[PDB]
Amino acid sequence: DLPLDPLWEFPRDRLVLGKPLGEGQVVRAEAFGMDPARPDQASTVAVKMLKDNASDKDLADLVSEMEVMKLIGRHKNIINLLGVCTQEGPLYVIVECAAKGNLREFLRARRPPSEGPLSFPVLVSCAYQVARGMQYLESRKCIHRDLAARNVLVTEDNVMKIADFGLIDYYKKTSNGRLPVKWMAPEALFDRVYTHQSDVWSFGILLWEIFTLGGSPYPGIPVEELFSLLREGHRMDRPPHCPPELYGLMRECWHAAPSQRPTFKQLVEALDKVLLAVS
Ligand SMILES: */C=C\C(=O)N[C@H]1COC[C@H]1Nc1ncc2cc(-c3c(Cl)c(OC)cc(OC)c3Cl)c(=O)n(C)c2n1
Repeated sequence: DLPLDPLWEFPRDRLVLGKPLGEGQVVRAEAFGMDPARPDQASTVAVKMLKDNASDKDLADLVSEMEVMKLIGRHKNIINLLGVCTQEGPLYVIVECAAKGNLREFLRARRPPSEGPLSFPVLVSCAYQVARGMQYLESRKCIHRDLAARNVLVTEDNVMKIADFGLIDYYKKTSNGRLPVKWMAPEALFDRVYTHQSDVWSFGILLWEIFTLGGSPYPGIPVEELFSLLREGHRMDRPPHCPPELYGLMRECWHAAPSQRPTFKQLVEALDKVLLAVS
């Protein structure tokens, strides 16, 4: 069915499929000897596969996702491709499994009922890692198109990993009540133009999500009211307990002209300066 890539082929009999993670469909699995330095050791991985009644187009999209991940290469702040099963059975695409779920849920669960465990330098470090991940993806000509705290995964060691960059319906409200239009740069929403600078805008919204501990952007504003506010050049206010250093960066990400927004490289440098100063 598919060509053999000996660089990425992982033996399917060395995978123990487990619990479903989402719906292609994703399952948790145990892989033996995924690390060449540890030949028989188990690791927990995430495996993407086709549904039972998948079409030839669904196969194409999954193969395409796999190929893009191969080309992008490896980085500590992205969900990495670990292996593939293409021979003598169904197509499996094996990636890193982050134990602590998406960043939005990670932040919300740590809201204090009092001081929370996520102090200011931890929140800056979180933002810094996301910017480092985006800087890597940009250097690999990857435009995310939906960067948000829900699309960042958190490992057992609290390492931030950009998810779902290997590719949506912006107007459909998700089961968790997310409206993706709220992360769209104006040139993407109004003019269908997606660039690395439109991801910079989305990064600004993600910065706002971090400093509100997973708040929902433009709080209590319906989508129809959002369009008019964006046309007037309205921007979210400085949220509670957010210092001007961080709100200033959010405002820079939200400059109307994409050429006036900082680059992912400048955001990495700016967040590193904040972290060195406070810590
Ligand atoms: C690690 C065990 C575990 O149960 N973790 C869960 C806690 O939150 C949800 C889940 N963690 C998790 N970690 C990584 C995921 C990766 C993907 C994913 C896949 Cl399968 C592919 O396949 C090509 C591509 C991706 O991005 C390019 C991603 Cl992000 C995933 O779909 N899920 C659900 C993951 N879940």
